Parts: sequence; C-alpha cells; structure tokens
Amino acid sequence: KIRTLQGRVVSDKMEKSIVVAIERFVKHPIYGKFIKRTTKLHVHDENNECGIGDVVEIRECRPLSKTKSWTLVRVVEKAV
Amino acid sequence: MIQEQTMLNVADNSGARRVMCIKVLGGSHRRYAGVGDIIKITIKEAIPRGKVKKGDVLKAVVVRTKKGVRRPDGSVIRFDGNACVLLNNNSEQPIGTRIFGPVTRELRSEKFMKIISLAPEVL
Amino acid sequence: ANIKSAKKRAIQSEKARKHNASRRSMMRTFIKKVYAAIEAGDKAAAQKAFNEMQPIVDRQAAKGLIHKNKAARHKANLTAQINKLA
Amino acid sequence: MVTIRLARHGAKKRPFYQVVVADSRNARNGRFIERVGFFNPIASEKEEGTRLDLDRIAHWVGQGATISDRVAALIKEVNKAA
RNA sequence: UACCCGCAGAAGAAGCACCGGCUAACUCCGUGCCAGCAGCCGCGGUAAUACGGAGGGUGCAAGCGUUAAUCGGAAUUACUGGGCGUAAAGCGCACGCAGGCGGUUUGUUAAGUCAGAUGUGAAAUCCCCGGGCUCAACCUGGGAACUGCAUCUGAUACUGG
RNA sequence: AAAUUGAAGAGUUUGAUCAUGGCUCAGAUUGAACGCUGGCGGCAGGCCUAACACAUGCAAGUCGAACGGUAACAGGAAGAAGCUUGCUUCUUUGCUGACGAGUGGCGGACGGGUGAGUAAUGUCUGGGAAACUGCCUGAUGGAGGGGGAUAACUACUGGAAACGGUAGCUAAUACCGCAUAACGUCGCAAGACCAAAGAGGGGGACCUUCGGGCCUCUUGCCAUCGGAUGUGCCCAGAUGGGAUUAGCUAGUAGGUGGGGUAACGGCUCACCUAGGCGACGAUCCCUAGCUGGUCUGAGAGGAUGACCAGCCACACUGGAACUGAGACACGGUCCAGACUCCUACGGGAGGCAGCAGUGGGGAAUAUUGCACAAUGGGCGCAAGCCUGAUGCAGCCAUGCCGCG
Ligand SMILES: [Mg+2]
Ligand SMILES: [Mg+2]
Ligand SMILES: [Mg+2]
Ligand SMILES: [Mg+2]
Ligand SMILES: [Mg+2]
Ligand SMILES: [Mg+2]
Ligand SMILES: [Mg+2]
Ligand SMILES: [Mg+2]
Ligand SMILES: [Mg+2]
Ligand SMILES: [Mg+2]
Ligand SMILES: [Mg+2]
Ligand SMILES: [Mg+2]
Ligand SMILES: [Mg+2]
Ligand SMILES: [Mg+2]
Ligand SMILES: [Mg+2]
Ligand SMILES: [Mg+2]
Ligand SMILES: [Mg+2]
Ligand SMILES: [Mg+2]
Ligand SMILES: [Mg+2]
Ligand SMILES: [Mg+2]
Ligand SMILES: [Mg+2]
Ligand SMILES: [Mg+2]
Ligand SMILES: [Mg+2]
Ligand SMILES: [Mg+2]
Ligand SMILES: [Mg+2]
Ligand SMILES: [Mg+2]
Ligand SMILES: [Mg+2]
Ligand SMILES: [Mg+2]
Ligand SMILES: [Mg+2]
Ligand SMILES: [Mg+2]
Ligand SMILES: [Mg+2]
Ligand SMILES: [Mg+2]
Ligand SMILES: [Mg+2]
Ligand SMILES: [Mg+2]
Repeated sequence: KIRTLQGRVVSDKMEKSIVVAIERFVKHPIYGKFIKRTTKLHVHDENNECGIGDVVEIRECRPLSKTKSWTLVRVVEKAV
Repeated sequence: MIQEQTMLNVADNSGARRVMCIKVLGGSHRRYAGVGDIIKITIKEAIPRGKVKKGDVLKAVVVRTKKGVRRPDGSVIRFDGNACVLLNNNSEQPIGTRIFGPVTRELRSEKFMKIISLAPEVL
Repeated sequence: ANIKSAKKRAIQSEKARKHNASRRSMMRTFIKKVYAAIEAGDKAAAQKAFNEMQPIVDRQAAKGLIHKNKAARHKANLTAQINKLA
Repeated sequence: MVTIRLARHGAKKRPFYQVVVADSRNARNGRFIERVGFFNPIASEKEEGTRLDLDRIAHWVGQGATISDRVAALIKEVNKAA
C-alpha cells in the first residue's frame, strides 16, 4: 500500500527541501474543455539529491514544517 | 480656578470630550469658578453619537480643578486637571448618566446628589 | 455567580488553583535545578538533581497535575543532554 | 457513553419510535451511530409493530453500549414473542 | 381526548375578483379627454361591453384579490442551446511573449480517456411498491436513487509525456 | 414488479410584411403583508427587520449509601405529664423517617438560542499520522501503615447591603508523606522512579471494650494494556465577486539545536541558508456561516440555505487565563469598555441570540399557560428529585388536506 505522486522539480534552492509541481488534465465542469491544472507541493529532500528539472516520485508523510507534509521517495529522470 | 477660555475635560458620558468655559456664572465681574460652581460652556469636541454635539452651548458644574479645594483644618486636595459635568441649560441637572473619576464632597447639594452617588470615588 | 452550584464551583476551582500552583511551582524548580547543572558542566550535580526530579515529575503525572508524556520528555530530554557531556 | 434508545419521530398524538445507537449526549432526535430497530406503540397489532435487529444490538452491548428502560423492555417482549 | 350512542330543528355557517383583445364571461343607465381605468396594447369630447352604478354572466370558494419575491416561458449569457456585410457586435493595421491548437511513421510511457473490483457517498427528503390514522394532508416498512469521490488492477485506439 | 418512461405558447414597433430585439401575460413556488370576507377540523409554520435594549418568573441540579451533622417537621424515648389511666403535650436527647446551611462527589463543556464573525486553525468529498479521551466496557493485579489541616459550628467584632475581621474547634471518598511497583514511564542495558478510599445490605458457631470483630455479597477507589464513543492534528480537490486591486512576504520559506504540546509542526527561541507565494489570480477591496437539501426547470441549468438533520462559529463589546477527561465556559472567574439597577452615600449588583413577556424598529410574526404521564438528559443502589429538552395546550385562514 504505497500511495504516491509524480511531478517535476521547479525549485531546489532550499536546504533539504524542494518544490515539486504535479500537473494533470481536468475536464472543465461547465464547458467541457480539458484544462491543465498544477499542484505545487513543498517536499522533503534530505541529502538534497534532487536537481531542478528532475522528475521525481514523492509520498505523503507527517508534517515536517509549516508547509511540508511530503517527502521524497526517489528520482525518476534528470538533467533534461 | 476656571475662567473664560479655559478648557476642561469632561467627567461624564455625555459624549462631550473637551469644553471651553465662555462664562463664569453667579455674579457681575465674577472671575473664577471652582469645584461646585456652574459655568457656561461651548463644546469643542464630542464623540460621534452622544447626547450633545460640537458647538452646542450649555452649562456645566466644575468637579475637579488644579487649584483644588481647601478643607477646614487647612488641608488641600488638588487634581491633575480641570473637569466638569454637563448640565441642562434650564434644569441645570446632569445630561449624562454616568460619572468618571473622583469628585469632592463639596458637591453635596440637593442639586448634585446624583453626581456624588455615581462617582467612583468621593474625596 | 448566579446559580448555587456555580458559586460553589468558583470556590472549589480557586482552591484547586492554589493547590496546583504550589505543587507546579515546586516541580518546575526541581526541573530548573537540572538544567542549571547541565549549563555549568557538572555530571554529578546534574545526575543528582535528575534523581531528585525524577520521582516528582512522575508523581505529579500520577496526580493529574501533568500528563505522563510531559514527565517522560523531561526525563528523556535531561537524560539525553547530561549523558552528552559526562 | 454509547446508549441504545428511542428517537421519537411520527406525528403529534401518533408517536413512532426509531431505535438507535448513539452517544448519550447528543439530542434524542439528533446525531446517532446506527439504526437498529423501530417501535410503533400505536400499531394495530394485526400486523407487526415492533422490529429489532437483535444481532447488532447485542454486538453493541458486547462493546459496552447501555440500553434504555424502554428498549430493555422491548427486547424482553420481542424475545418472548419469538 | 380519539371514537360510539341519544336530543332539537334547515335549523347557527358565503364571500372575493373578473367579464375590450391577450382571457372564461354583455347589456342598459350615468358621465363626456371630465371623474376615472390601466399587467401589456390601450380606454374616456353624446350608442363607452374598457370609467362609475345596475341586471346578467365567468372564474375561484373559507377564501378571493392586490403588492412583494425566486425560477419558468426567455434559444433574452445560447455547455446542452445564439450571434457580429446592411439589425447590437471584427480592435484602423501589423509583429509577437504567455496561452490555446497542431501534419505523418515507429517504439515507449499510461497522466487524460476507457473497463472492472473494493470502500465510501449519514439519516431525513425526492421517487417506486406496500402498511397505519373513517379519507386526504400526515405518519411509517422495504427498495431504488444519491448520476460523486477515492484506492487497486487492467485495456492503449485517441489526447499528453 | 416498479422506482427522472419527458419538453406548448400569446400580446405589443408597421398602412401591411418578414427578420431583429426588448417589454408584458398564462405556470409553479412563499416563514409573507395589505384590502374585502370569514364556520369546523387534522397536520405543519410563526421577528425575514434592530448580533437593538430588556422589568418579572422560570430554563441545572442531585447524592444522608462519602462527611461532621441538626434547624425546620415527623415520629419515637429514660423522664417531665396532657391524666377523663393508654388516648396524650413539653422540657429534654439526632435515637431515626428525613433534611436547611456546610465540606465532599458527579453534572454546571450536555440539552436549548443565534448567524455577528469567518473566502478559511470553516464546510463538503477523499485520504493520512504524530495523539488525548469522564461516564460504559474486556483483561491482570493493588487496595498496606500514617500525618498535618479546614468549612460548618462556637466567642468577640465591621457593614445600609453585598459581604467580611479575629481567635477557638472538628469530620471524610477533602489534602500530603511513607511503604508496596510492572505486561507502566526514563534508560542500550545495568538499574532508577510513580498510586489508592471507603461506603452500604444481610448473617451461622464464637466472643469481647456492645462500637462491632469475624462471615458474606453489592458498590466505589489505584495501576497498566485494550475495546467503544468523543476530540485534536496533517495533505489534495472543490466550495462567491472585483485588475476602475499586480505584485505579496522578516517567523517571512527552509535547515540545525534547545524549549514546548496530549501529539506532528516556525508552535517558540537562537544560529544558519535566502528563500516562500503570485496572472492556474497572490496581495488588497466588497460580500458571506458551509452541507444534506429547498424552489423552479423535460433536462442542462437558474435561484436558494426558515422549519428537520450534520459540521462550524458566537454568548453585551475587546482581552485573558483558572478549574477540569473535556472550556479558553450560553445562565463560571479576572481585567478593561459601553450601559443599567440598589444605596442609609461610604459602597454594591447584572448581561434573554434559553422559554414566556416588555420597549423599540417594522408592511409583518403568538401565551408572562399545563405536565414531567410519554420519549430523552443530569444526579442517586433505589425510591425519587431536577429538566421552558420534550410532550402538550393557547393565539393567527400563514400554508397543506378534509368536511360543512
Ligand atoms: Mg526536542
Ligand atoms: Mg371572450
Ligand atoms: Mg377594472
Ligand atoms: Mg353611454
Ligand atoms: Mg413576479
Ligand atoms: Mg435560460
Ligand atoms: Mg440573436
Ligand atoms: Mg453594399
Ligand atoms: Mg452595425
Ligand atoms: Mg478590419
Ligand atoms: Mg507494451
Ligand atoms: Mg390507507
Ligand atoms: Mg418512507
Ligand atoms: Mg429504507
Ligand atoms: Mg441518504
Ligand atoms: Mg503518441
Ligand atoms: Mg399601427
Ligand atoms: Mg377583519
Ligand atoms: Mg399547532
Ligand atoms: Mg423569539
Ligand atoms: Mg442536605
Ligand atoms: Mg483522594
Ligand atoms: Mg511511593
Ligand atoms: Mg491511605
Ligand atoms: Mg525542532
Ligand atoms: Mg454577515
Ligand atoms: Mg428553533
Ligand atoms: Mg423558533
Ligand atoms: Mg440545522
Ligand atoms: Mg470572551
Ligand atoms: Mg488543566
Ligand atoms: Mg465552542
Ligand atoms: Mg442569559
Ligand atoms: Mg411600530
């Protein structure tokens, strides 16, 4: 039972943290067009191994800071 | 020791905050009013929704002064500023319904009994 | 207060308040002695002080003045630090 | 605690009770956990009038749910009926 | 109290709006661009079914009208479901970032999309078939519905990588 | 078997026409009002406005089976007598049925009211992990031996009242040591450390200091691990409008460590890094409790959030914590503000958005009623007591349905 998210690294500046963006398509409730929506998550990156632009697999965990409730599971693709 | 032009604070909930004395009542060429004395006042500042308004012309009784009051053994009671209680122009009875700060027993008149009862403290 | 028991409750809660205050102030005192030893670098004074503190953070927990977890952290925390020095 | 009791629905002069398991503090006709029977005191008794899921009642008792005086009666009455 | 029996006598119990077209219901008298009506059109200066009274009639009925108020009809904000030459509507013209969209083949992925399974989607309400108050409103059993969300496992044509 | 299997158009621009386009009507619906009129009943609804202000009653108590106890009333009693010799009244003594005031326990965090605030420490949907949790419940063991107090009361005394001041004096399931101490907490471990309370019902040999011992059962108390219920916390999506608001941010975003909470966490502090948010609408401004659902529509939508139920928020206004399992407390406390009431003038007291009721505002919305008989809540072993929850009744054609 390993619920997980996949997204790409938009910021790697913070010490041991990263900002990840999860993008998805969604049907528009009224006009039916499929629209891009993005969800940015502050995620934990102990060891700072995640570079900007990387594609990373993340999971939900307990609060790590005022805004971090997610941590890194592993890198998928890097340095496009 | 209040005269024309003197400014007084206000020791009630009439809504007035600053009043000017424009007449010392009670005699020709009378110079000063003190605790217990009635004055004519204009209102120079009042709160937004009170019983009176800026520029209204009325009476007031002085209840605290810097010059103070002498008591019969020689004593003095002085206050850090001058305050008064607003009075109806005709009935010379209090406009407000509450009194703030200390007053003195010199007010014990038939006329000002209501002010000493309401006062937090009586000296 | 207006109701008969409400009056009584205010009286009882004040008594309890002065009871709890007294025991609580005592307890923090004995906790503070340990942190003071630590900040002066003495193993013995700090271990000694920890031993006096132990039974009373435990007891005040049993007595509901504090919860069990609070008593534990205090013991955990102080124990961590004193060991880290001597 | 958790209690099994009658929440009074129906209409004026025509009471109809819904047997419910609930936190005893919630209002009588308010929040409940599980519905477990009903009780019509005005049933013609030509057909039905009192129905209890005794299996779930017992399950809740087994976990410490208490029982109304009136539900305790219904249960003895229904146990007698069959 | 519900309900049942007895007594007296039709005895104590009918009003409101409307009748020119839209709109079911027409005549006379009074008035004369006055007094007045009027949801919209529009009635009123000597035959006014439109004003006001009357008789007659129409529609409702312990209510009937007027006012207020939401949605409907309104495809009149148009996703379903509209338009821009002359009716309201093409920016005076071009370049262009963001954005939207993107020719054709293979492989890959499996987010969109599709399938299945599981959990959840409180009860009441709505709907269906029953049950109980003399009926109905009302009360109530069971169902169906909650067209949604989430997890897992698949499918890979189309869209995305 | 059945359970969205449903959809209308008319008048009005023109001399007339077709198109365009607005206005208007037929329909359902309403917490309605006003005008005319008005018989009965069943069920429902009833301040939409001023989260304006409130006189009076009532809305939270209960347990003598925790405790010292008697002041009321009720008996009982050696002994006083009513004495007309079994009927009795009072002096007495808590002897007991009870019970005012007091300590103590459990409840005053529920039930009930409101929608001001809040575009998010909210709600709805769906998930998480770091937690506590009275009463009820399963499991296993404790429940040993002590100590110093105190209200009531007594004496003296201050107040107009509210409510106090001295010194006495005493009980407990009030309060504190000491012992005991693991499947508990801390610790790698070795070890170290933590609790408690009695009260009743009945009784066979047996007997005393006639209190009871002792026998027995009920019940409460302590510890630990669970169950159930409740609650706290975290993430994602959704949940109003405005750019005639485009930049916002120093506890700010993250890191380390100390502190802190029941618990994760910039929750807090120091130090360090310089981040974090934003055109996928941040910031600022306006408005607003959210939902189930309600009304309308064939539907998709539009409008809406009384009555019922779920969540939240508030309790005169602003702030605060104390007690407690739970509150930052609707009829608790403290401070400040606004306001009102009492006063013998020195000082006191209170908060209907609980149920009635009053003034005010308004086009407009009810009785200062009966009962705990029923359901349900609090306390109690129970009997029972309390319950403006609730069940009912009154008022109004306000609506629905039935009948005259
Ligand atoms: Mg720490
Ligand atoms: Mg016709
Ligand atoms: Mg007419
Ligand atoms: Mg004519
Ligand atoms: Mg209308
Ligand atoms: Mg439309
Ligand atoms: Mg068009
Ligand atoms: Mg041409
Ligand atoms: Mg044109
Ligand atoms: Mg052009
Ligand atoms: Mg393949
Ligand atoms: Mg029938
Ligand atoms: Mg049904
Ligand atoms: Mg059902
Ligand atoms: Mg449902
Ligand atoms: Mg492709
Ligand atoms: Mg014409
Ligand atoms: Mg009338
Ligand atoms: Mg009624
Ligand atoms: Mg009211
Ligand atoms: Mg008593
Ligand atoms: Mg104790
Ligand atoms: Mg010990
Ligand atoms: Mg003991
Ligand atoms: Mg930390
Ligand atoms: Mg508001
Ligand atoms: Mg209500
Ligand atoms: Mg109401
Ligand atoms: Mg509700
Ligand atoms: Mg407050
Ligand atoms: Mg506490
Ligand atoms: Mg609250
Ligand atoms: Mg109140
Ligand atoms: Mg009026």
